Amino acid sequence: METITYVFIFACIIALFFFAIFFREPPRIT
Amino acid sequence: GTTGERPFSDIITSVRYWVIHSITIPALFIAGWLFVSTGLAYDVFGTPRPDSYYAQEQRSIPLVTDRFEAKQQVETFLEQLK
Amino acid sequence: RGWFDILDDWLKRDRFVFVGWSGILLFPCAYLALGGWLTGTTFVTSWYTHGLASSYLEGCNFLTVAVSTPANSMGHSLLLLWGPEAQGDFTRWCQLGGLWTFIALHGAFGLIGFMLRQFEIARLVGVRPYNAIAFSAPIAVFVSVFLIYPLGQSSWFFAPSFGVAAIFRFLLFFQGFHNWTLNPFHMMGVAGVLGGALLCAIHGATVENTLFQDGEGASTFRAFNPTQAEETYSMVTANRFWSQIFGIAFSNKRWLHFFMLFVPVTGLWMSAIGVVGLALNLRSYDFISQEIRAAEDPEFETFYTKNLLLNEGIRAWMAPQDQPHENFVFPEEVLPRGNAL
Amino acid sequence: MEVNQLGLIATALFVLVPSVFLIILYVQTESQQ
Amino acid sequence: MEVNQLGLIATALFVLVPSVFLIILYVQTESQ
Amino acid sequence: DWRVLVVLLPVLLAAGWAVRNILPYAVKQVQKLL
Amino acid sequence: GLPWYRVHTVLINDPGRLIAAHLMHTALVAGWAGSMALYELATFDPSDPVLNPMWRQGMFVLPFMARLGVTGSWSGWSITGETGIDPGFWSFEGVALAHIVLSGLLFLAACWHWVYWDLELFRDPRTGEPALDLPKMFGIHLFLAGLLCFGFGAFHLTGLFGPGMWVSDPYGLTGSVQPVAPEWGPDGFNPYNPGGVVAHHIAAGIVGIIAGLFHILVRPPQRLYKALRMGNIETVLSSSIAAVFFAAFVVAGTMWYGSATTPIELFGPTRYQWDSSYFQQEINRRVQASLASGATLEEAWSAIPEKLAFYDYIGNNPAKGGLFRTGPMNKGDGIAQAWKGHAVFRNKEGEELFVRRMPAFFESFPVILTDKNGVVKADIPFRRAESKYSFEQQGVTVSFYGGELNGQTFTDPPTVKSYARKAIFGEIFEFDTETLNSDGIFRTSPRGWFTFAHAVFALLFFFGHIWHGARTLFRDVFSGIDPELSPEQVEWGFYQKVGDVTTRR
Amino acid sequence: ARRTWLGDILRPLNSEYGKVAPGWGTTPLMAVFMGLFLVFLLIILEIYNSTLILDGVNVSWKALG
Amino acid sequence: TITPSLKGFFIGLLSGAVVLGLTFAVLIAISQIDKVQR
Amino acid sequence: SYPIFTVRWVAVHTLAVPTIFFLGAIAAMQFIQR
Amino acid sequence: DIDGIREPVSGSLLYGNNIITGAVVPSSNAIGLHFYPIWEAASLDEWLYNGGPYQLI
Amino acid sequence: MEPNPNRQPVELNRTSLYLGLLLILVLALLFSSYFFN
Amino acid sequence: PLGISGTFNFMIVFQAEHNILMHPFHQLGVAGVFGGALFCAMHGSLVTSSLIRETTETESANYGYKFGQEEETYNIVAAHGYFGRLIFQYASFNNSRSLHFFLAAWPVVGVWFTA
Ligand code: CLA
Ligand code: CLA
Ligand code: CLA
Ligand SMILES: C=Cc1c(C)c2cc3nc(c4c5[nH]c(cc6nc(cc1[nH]2)C(C)=C6CC)c(C)c5C(=O)[C@@H]4C(=O)OC)[C@@H](CCC(=O)OC/C=C(\C)CCC[C@H](C)CCC[C@H](C)CCCC(C)C)[C@@H]3C
Ligand SMILES: CCCCCCCCCCCCCCCC(=O)OC[C@H](COP(=O)(O)OC[C@@H](O)CO)OC(=O)CCCCCCCCCCCCCCC
Ligand SMILES: CC1=C(/C=C/C(C)=C/C=C/C(C)=C/C=C/C=C(C)/C=C/C=C(C)/C=C/C2=C(C)CCCC2(C)C)C(C)(C)CCC1
Ligand SMILES: CC1=C(/C=C/C(C)=C/C=C/C(C)=C/C=C/C=C(C)/C=C/C=C(C)/C=C/C2=C(C)CCCC2(C)C)C(C)(C)CCC1
Ligand SMILES: CCCCCCCCCCCCCCCCCC(=O)O
Ligand SMILES: [Fe+2]
Repeated sequence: METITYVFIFACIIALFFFAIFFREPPRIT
Repeated sequence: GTTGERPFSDIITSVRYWVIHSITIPALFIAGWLFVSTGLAYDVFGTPRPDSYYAQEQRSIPLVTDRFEAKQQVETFLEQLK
Repeated sequence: RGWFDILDDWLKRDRFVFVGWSGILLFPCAYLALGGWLTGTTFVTSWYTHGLASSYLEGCNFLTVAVSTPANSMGHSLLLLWGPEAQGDFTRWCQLGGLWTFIALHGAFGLIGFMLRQFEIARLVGVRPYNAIAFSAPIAVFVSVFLIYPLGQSSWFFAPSFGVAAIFRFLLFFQGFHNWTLNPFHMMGVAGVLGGALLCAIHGATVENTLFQDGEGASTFRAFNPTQAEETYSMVTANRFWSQIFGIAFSNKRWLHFFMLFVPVTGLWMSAIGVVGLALNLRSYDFISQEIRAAEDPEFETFYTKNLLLNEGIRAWMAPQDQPHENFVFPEEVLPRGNAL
Repeated sequence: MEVNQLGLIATALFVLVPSVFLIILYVQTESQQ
Repeated sequence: MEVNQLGLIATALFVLVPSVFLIILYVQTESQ
Repeated sequence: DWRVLVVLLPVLLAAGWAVRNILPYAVKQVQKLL
Repeated sequence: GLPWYRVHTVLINDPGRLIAAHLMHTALVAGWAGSMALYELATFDPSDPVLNPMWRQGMFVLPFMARLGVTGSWSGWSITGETGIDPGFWSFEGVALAHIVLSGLLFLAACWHWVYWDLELFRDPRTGEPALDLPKMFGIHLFLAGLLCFGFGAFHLTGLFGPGMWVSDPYGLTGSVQPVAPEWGPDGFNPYNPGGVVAHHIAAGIVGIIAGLFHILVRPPQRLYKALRMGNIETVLSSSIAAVFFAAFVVAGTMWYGSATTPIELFGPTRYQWDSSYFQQEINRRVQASLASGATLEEAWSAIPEKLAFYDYIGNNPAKGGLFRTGPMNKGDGIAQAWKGHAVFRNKEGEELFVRRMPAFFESFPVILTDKNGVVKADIPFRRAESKYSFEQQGVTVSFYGGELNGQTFTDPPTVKSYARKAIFGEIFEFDTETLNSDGIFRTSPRGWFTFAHAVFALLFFFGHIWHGARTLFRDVFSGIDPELSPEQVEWGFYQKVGDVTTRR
Repeated sequence: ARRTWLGDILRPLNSEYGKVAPGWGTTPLMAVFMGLFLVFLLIILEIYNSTLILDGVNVSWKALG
Repeated sequence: TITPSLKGFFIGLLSGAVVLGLTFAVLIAISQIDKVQR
Repeated sequence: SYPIFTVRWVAVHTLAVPTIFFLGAIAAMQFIQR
Repeated sequence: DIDGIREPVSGSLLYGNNIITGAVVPSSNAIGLHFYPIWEAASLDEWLYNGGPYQLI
Repeated sequence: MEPNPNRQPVELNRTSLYLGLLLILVLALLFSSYFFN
Repeated sequence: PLGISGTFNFMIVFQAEHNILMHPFHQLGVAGVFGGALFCAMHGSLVTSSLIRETTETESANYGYKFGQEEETYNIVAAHGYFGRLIFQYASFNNSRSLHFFLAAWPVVGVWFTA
């Protein structure tokens, strides 16, 4: 159960990487 | 800007500056030297001299072990040398 | 227009070194903590508190000199020069460890003084007081390590001594006795310090390599004026660079600089909290599940079990000389050793 | 391994409670637009 | 009583997950 | 004891010498203070 | 909108909803107290305060109820082991119920004050703007604080009209709620003198009353009202936080060193009592006193109360714990059942040997037996090949006097090494490890867990002091410095005095 | 705003917002009490620390009996 | 009754008064001579 | 028209004077034999 | 077997490690500085024993 | 009785979401080993 | 090793075999990394201290800055004037190019040495 927990949190972090790069609030100028 | 103290680069290239400090600077170096060379520094601070870390046939540290008798313990440890 | 306001005027004059009301506390205290360290390190032994030489006068060099903690027998005595231990004898005070409390205490009050100075100058000049705020981090570290930690233990003796190598020994004490690397609060400290040095390097480099051409010459420093209103580098080209290199960039120069405050301050505050627990020997020493399996299963070995053999070595080999008041006698046959070494 | 059984409910809530807080605040920010 | 350990986590998530869904949906209704 | 005058004497002459050399220019500074 | 970290600033000029929030906080805190007690009562074993006191079972609020006089349960037991008693309503159970009722009444009040926020009371009658006369409220609240502080000392603590407080002998053997008389002498400042606790509260009580009187009638000086922004409620938060972390440092220190208000039967021994062999000295004093009047060894040791022998054991040292080793101390070494006896080691020569005790710093420690004179005479060797001092070679034996093994002597080396291993912990106890599935690793006491929490909170609240005080003195630039700050100001030598534009040169 | 019986009664205690004594008012007397209080905290601290040792004051558990 | 450590306390207290008061004497004087002009 | 003795002046010599004195002391020390 | 002494060290989660104690363990001292790609091993079981993944990573 | 004038909308933008999520997930990843012990 | 505890193993054994604490290049690394953490916080505290008022107290100060705005968002002379008085005038920067190069160079160089 602890192995499932460590790997699940890691996988959630990798998923958040994906959204934060490809689905970010785009920076716009002035 | 500036606060109206005299600039450092003016002072230290000044003649009067180097007239005072060519005496003051070495005099302190020599005073500090003598503080050591006379052995006054050993006595002021209580620092063991190379010959006074241990008693001769002795190899235990004179280590303070009481809070309130600590002063007297150091002093007894010293009489173990004279 | 009484004497208070006249003294306030004189303290707050613009001079080469600003004084302020906070300089009354800061300037004697900082001077004296610093003088005490140089005085002890040049002239003062540790023979009677530790069994160590610790001064230049005795043959030590810059790396081995220290003002050392008092003997364990002084408990948490303030070790005032006029108090019952040295009884006003300056020599016995020096020999008994008195300069340690001197330095540490005038240190504590100097750090207050300095931080009040940051408040005081910030109020007079009209800026927000975040530099002071950030300086709470160094204060937390100092008080937690030099004051709170030995107060939970038996005595000042176990605080860090003021010296390069004495601190190194403190670092290694904490590994073997407290297993301090295993502590998450230290780990978050490490991540904040290293995170800071990272952000420092990466931010200086970004600015310096997104500079606008504002002068003709090859030295690009000259083409900055402190009074220009224009930003001197392109936040936009920096954002593109880092978006495409790393996937995310900063986009808000205010967030960026707040983040540079936040990261290292936080990290230090975190390690401080961990030390507070180590004051009580509330260590992050073991993982129970590992010890249970390890004990039952002689084939189970992890880098965790390997590191505690190391700490166990440190303890047994270092303790008699580091804790001489305990008269630890470990005959050869009881010292933990692996094969041949 | 002989790991503590509330480790799991501790870890799950440590994650879920503050995550849900932030999600709630974000979603209702975006429907203000 | 010798009950199921996972019963606590199953009960807690059973409450927590669907409740949070409703709370998310309701608060963003109100703020528009 | 004696070592204390040995040590102290360079610094007395040192502060004697600077005082002589600077005494004129120092009197100006203080009079300007009203 | 507001950032998440500022949602609660909507209360800064809403005295009514500020009150409702303070009521809600006070409800939650008193609800916790009731919930925590009920949980403790449901998991507490009252059946052996010698070897399973509250402090071994991880009880945290029990001891604070007992400290002030709540000693018994409606089930008939009391924490001194007195049985058949009737505590009336102020039992553990009744105290827990009182706080939950309180919690629920406060929650209803909060609803009222959140709804009827716009009370005329909160309005300045001059301007119509909401405002709190902070200086006069301080005198009001101070005067109440002094009344209560006085009453608590004069009536609860004296037993003039109350139970007293927990007092004990120096070795933690005979504690009980007793009325305490005030110590007005200089020994009332002795942390270890309970009568000084009574004096403190009487005298500080009267000073609080006198000072509250002063602060209700005397307006603050103008210099001071401007200096400290006494029309800004956040300056009260800044100073309040400072006073709070001062207090948190004090209570963590008295909990760790020990004082009359942290007796060891409610909280456990301190680490210093192990450092200085405090119970061991006294145990030895008593065995010598027996031997003097010619009591056999068996008899002199049998006279040692098991409760005193249990204090002389490193497993109750609050400095043997770990941050993530959770639960009661009982979860570690187990539930103490019996003192096995005091263990006496001798070599084949008849010399008596002594186990060198483990110090609190060491998770592990070698087994080294010394003679009266400090000279090492046996150990358990790590490397066997050059071993000189082994139990096998030195003929070491263990004899027990007192306890469960009184009169018993073991000679076979694997047994003698076994008790030698436990002897570094001090006195040797029989534990039950099956019941709580104990894993055998020491945990800290409530003395330790309290000190740790309060030392950490104190430090954190110090940064809140710094934050909220910075925010008071610099309110005017919270959002940023003036965009028309001109470089003549922050540059050197334009003004004689820094920031004073009237000192221009 | 809403008037209430209890409010009308407590009314005068929240009526002098803003009011000050002039200049320094009592500030010198405050200062005397602070200094007194610090010495007092000092003695309490140094007693607990056994840096101040008074007659008949045995800063140990052995003072409980 | 009036013990060595209580005599030392008073030596400390006096020493501190002299240092703080002597410091402030000097500060008040300088500030009176050397004033800022408005 | 500069003052000689100022606050700055005192800060410097508060640091500079004992530095040199300590420097001469440490100098002597290199010549100590056991 | 990081140190060549046929004393294998468990680094991975399924073998009783947590996030703190787990590692990819360095390759065997028996290999020293020799290049140990997968195709030099008789099987992946051997390559795993001797620490091949660390060299690859 | 007038409705309360001190209400204010609260905001969490998307970058603040990603940052907080990341902080909580890495915190969880760090402390979990210690909760299972 | 590629693991958290493995890292600690390697740095413990390194110290027994090399006394890296007493090696000067590690000492510069500490100075490089303690130093960069310090200046990180300095630069971020001093910039944050001298932001120009653009917002109200109900809003994050960060909305004072818009991505790609041409004017600076803090006043570096107010910043120079604070830090120069905290220490003394010439121990503070007022060329932002030299300041950021210093930020870049201190930790990079110290980490070169420890490498
Ligand atoms: C403001 C600057 C400052 C501050 C904050 C401190 C702070 C401290 N010093 Mg340091 N010191 C200073 C300046 C300062 N010092 C200076 C300028 C020197 C050079 C002489 C020294 C030299 C020095 C030494 C040599 C020692 C200290 C020590 C100490 C500590 C104990 C002080 C103590 O017990 O106070 C007690 C006294 C007070 C707090 C003063 C109280 C003032 C009250 C308000 C006035 C009372 C009036 C009076 C008694 C009435 C007289 C009546 C008359 C008619 C008889 C403390 C950390 C000791 C230390 O570090 O121990 C390890 C120590 O041994 N100091
Ligand atoms: C001042 C607070 C306080 C104190 C000192 C104690 C002390 C105690 N409690 Mg109580 N308790 C409290 C509050 C407190 N409690 C509260 C608020 C609750 C309700 C949640 C409880 C509920 C409770 C139960 C249900 C039980 C106890 C038990 C116990 C005992 C064991 C404690 C233990 O193992 O902790 C272990 C401590 C830890 C594992 C430390 C946790 C802190 C982590 C490391 C930090 C969290 C991460 C953080 C976010 C850091 C990153 C921030 C960064 C971004 C800045 C002990 C005597 C037990 C007992 O023995 O019962 C009789 C028991 O079963 N307590
Ligand atoms: C009585 C103590 C007290 C009080 C009433 C306040 C009140 C306030 N603070 Mg201060 N503060 C305090 C202590 C206090 N603080 C302490 C000890 C610190 C140091 C940690 C701070 C540091 C601090 C900062 C740094 C800031 C404030 C701010 C504020 C304001 C907005 C807070 C808000 O919306 O939070 C909103 C909080 C949340 C929405 C959730 C946070 C949850 C936290 C992280 C952890 C979980 C808490 C847990 C459930 C309960 C705590 C238990 C424990 C304390 C017993 C408000 C006036 C802000 C401000 O000034 O705005 C102008 C601001 O920026 N506070
Ligand atoms: C060893 C590491 C280290 C050192 C030496 C250090 C040094 C300093 N930091 C300062 C500032 C800061 N530090 C900050 C963040 C950080 N500081 C950190 C780490 C350090 N910071 C870290 C990691 C961070 C990131 C959070 C900030 C944000 C600031 C500032 O604003 C401030 C500054 O001006 O920066 C340029 C200065 C304040 C000096 C002072 O108070 O003068 C007065 C001197 C006094 C009061 C004497 C103190 C006495 C000390 C405490 C005890 C005695 C020490 C002995 C003299 C020396 C013994 C040393 C032996 C062990 C070798 C000073 C240069
Ligand atoms: C590593 C940092 C290097 C940054 C370099 C400079 C940043 C740029 C400065 C902006 C204006 C440009 C001038 C640049 C050029 C510049 O750097 O000039 C260095 C400066 C020159 O001062 P003068 O007035 O002599 O200037 C002559 C020049 O005008 C030549 O043109 O020297 C000093 O400040 C010496 C100070 C030693 C002071 C001795 C110690 C005093 C003790 C004080 C105690 C400390 C305070 C306590 C607080 C707790
Ligand atoms: C303690 C005490 C006190 C005080 C004192 C004092 C305050 C002191 C001071 C002191 C000091 C004030 C000293 C100083 C010294 C110094 C030194 C000794 C220095 C040295 C340095 C050096 C060595 C440097 C060099 C270098 C190098 C090496 C490299 C780089 C470059 C340079 C140049 C930097 C009193 C009386 C109050 C009383 C009590 C006791
Ligand atoms: C309505 C009402 C009622 C009812 C009442 C009730 C039933 C109450 C309850 C209440 C309660 C029952 C409460 C409780 C509370 C709780 C709480 C408040 C808790 C706390 C928590 C905390 C805060 C925690 C935290 C933490 C954690 C979690 C982890 C570790 C760390 C810490 C410690 C931080 C009555 C009948 C009276 C009457 C009528 C009205
Ligand atoms: C906050 C103010 C604190 C400043 C106090 C500094 C005190 C100055 C040190 C004075 C010590 C001189 C006497 C030392 C002991 C003399 C011998 C004796 O006890 O009779
Ligand atoms: Fe920048």
